[PDB]
Amino acid sequence: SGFRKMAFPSGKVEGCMVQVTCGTTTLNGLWLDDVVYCPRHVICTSEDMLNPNYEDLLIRKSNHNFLVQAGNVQLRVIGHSMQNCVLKLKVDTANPKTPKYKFVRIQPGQTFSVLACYNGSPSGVYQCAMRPNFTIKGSFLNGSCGSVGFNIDYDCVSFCYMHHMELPTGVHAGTDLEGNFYGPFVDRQTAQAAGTDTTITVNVLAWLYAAVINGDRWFLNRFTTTLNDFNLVAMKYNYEPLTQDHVDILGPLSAQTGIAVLDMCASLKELLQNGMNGRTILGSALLEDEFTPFDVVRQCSGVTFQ
Amino acid sequence: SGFRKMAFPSGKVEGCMVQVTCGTTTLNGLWLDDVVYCPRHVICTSEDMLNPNYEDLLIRKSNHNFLVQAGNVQLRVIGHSMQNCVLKLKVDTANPKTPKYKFVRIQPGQTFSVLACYNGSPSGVYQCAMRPNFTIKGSFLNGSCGSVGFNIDYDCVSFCYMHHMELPTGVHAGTDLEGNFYGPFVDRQTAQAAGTDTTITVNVLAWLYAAVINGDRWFLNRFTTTLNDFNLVAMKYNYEPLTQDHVDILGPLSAQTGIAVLDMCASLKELLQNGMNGRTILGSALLEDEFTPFDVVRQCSGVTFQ
Ligand SMILES: NC(=O)c1cc(N2CC2)c([N+](=O)[O-])cc1[N+](=O)[O-]
Ligand SMILES: NC(=O)c1cc(N2CC2)c([N+](=O)[O-])cc1[N+](=O)[O-]
Ligand SMILES: [Cl-]
Ligand SMILES: [Cl-]
Repeated sequence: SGFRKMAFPSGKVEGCMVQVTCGTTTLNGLWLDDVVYCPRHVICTSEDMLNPNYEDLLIRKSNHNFLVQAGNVQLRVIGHSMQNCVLKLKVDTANPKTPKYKFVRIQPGQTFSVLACYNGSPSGVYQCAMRPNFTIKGSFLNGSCGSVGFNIDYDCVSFCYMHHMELPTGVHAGTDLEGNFYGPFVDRQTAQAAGTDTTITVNVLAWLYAAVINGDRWFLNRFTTTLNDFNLVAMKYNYEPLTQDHVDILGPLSAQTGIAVLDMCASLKELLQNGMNGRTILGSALLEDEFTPFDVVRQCSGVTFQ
Repeated sequence: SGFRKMAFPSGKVEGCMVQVTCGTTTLNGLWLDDVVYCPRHVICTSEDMLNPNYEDLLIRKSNHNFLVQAGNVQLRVIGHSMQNCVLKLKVDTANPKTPKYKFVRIQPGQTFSVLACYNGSPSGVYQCAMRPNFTIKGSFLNGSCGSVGFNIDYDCVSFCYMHHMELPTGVHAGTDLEGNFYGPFVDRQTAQAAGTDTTITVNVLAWLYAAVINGDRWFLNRFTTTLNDFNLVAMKYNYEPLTQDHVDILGPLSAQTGIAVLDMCASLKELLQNGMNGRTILGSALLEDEFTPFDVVRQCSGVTFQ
């Protein structure tokens, strides 16, 4: 049946994307009901970014300075406000395409889909994970700020990320939909460096369960281990420590495959110690950590949204 | 800015997906204007599949035997016909959500996005490539037949693939929207094995150009080569032969980076000969071949659709 990095269908989010321009800056906004959400740096000029005082810069702006365009139609802005690092622009029309939705702040290791957009227009969709150092590894060019990340359960879109910037190392940082940055990052041009990019162990294990369900079994072996023994190994390889909560989340996959979680941990431990010796797993030559256990079950069972 | 395997936004296609049931079989259909397209094996029972005579099985079916449901509403079927391996069910209502579209038969090495669906409901979206042996490497469970593959230019959706089956090795086979299978495959349970899965060289090169544009440059070197010399190497590694047409398509990337195509071919040749020695390129430990040169330019320039 196969296993691929899969994004959620994005049509429900495409219908919320709009362009926001303030003065000479144009980026993306998210229109839900009668509010348009966008990064507050829409009010900055490029030289403003080294050390912006957003509250002062915003004093010079009025509702008519924010130009919001939905596809070809212009929205009328009747109010604006700053919430942490996002601006909320109140418009006079509710978006007809607004899906059921929620805003959520995700935890590191959780995955979500990104709908990259430029000037209010979608360009593509891909899957991401909030890394342990709170950056994400995406694909964003200038003008893509304001593109969002989300997850979908049935018919409800949970928005969890809004894109704000690129670090000098090429990774990305952004905020939840309440405007709070994931991690320590700030919306200004300063020295901000990311911390260790540790591997999300529980996802690697889930992906090894997906591999076995799909026929890639060469890495299975005769050993087992314990959580404390496995974790010694994980520390050495900059892997996240595995907890009993993680073992418990892998329980459904453990049950479906008949492979105890600790036995899979023993497989992963040999893989870390000896490498893959030139072989591949689910088409990869390295250990994938951007699938959560929920993702593997979802995809191995065909869940759908409406 | 980063580079990721990215699917096209799928909302324009989500609005075309429907469920089709015939007797005891349920799968997906594609509703464009007033025709619903679906695999003809919707008329088969599981035992029919070993050696189906579709034309005979279809004699026993009338318009009212095909149940088509769009979300929660039922469509009225006023005509049905077989075209190669697809059935076309004429319905009495044009789909309101039909996007501008075209049907195209793609060539091996070209990429497209798949909107996996079950029972007429989207579950996810991912990027694929028509492999040289005409199979695709997807993620499909039972009930996913009828899910389609497509590309989008601006506002026009070009549909290029409809899913029909899984081979015993786990790869997938299907048809264009005219019902002709890609490759030698047939819609019955027989011994069908895929040929060599050769690597699409021109895409690997495009992806090396994307890597350099993104800062991964460790593989660049002091050498050059020729097309005939490079091709000796490609044959040894089961890579597609590179032609002058391929060099020409990489011309725009060659121009933007200042790296002549043959010099990149020399980099790829060392990579094939020596491996990656434990290093990665654009986050991968192997050479990616599912990005076309058009894909790299599109994504490195932020093209959008409306
Ligand atoms: N790549 C960068 O140097 C950069 C760029 C921007 N964008 C505004 C220009 C922002 N930021 O948005 O604050 C911050 C950073 N930074 O490293 O802290
Ligand atoms: N995995 C298979 O053995 C298989 C399954 C199906 N599906 C119908 C059950 C089809 N086919 O659709 O023709 C063909 C094959 N085949 O290998 O040729
Ligand atoms: Cl991917
Ligand atoms: Cl890899």
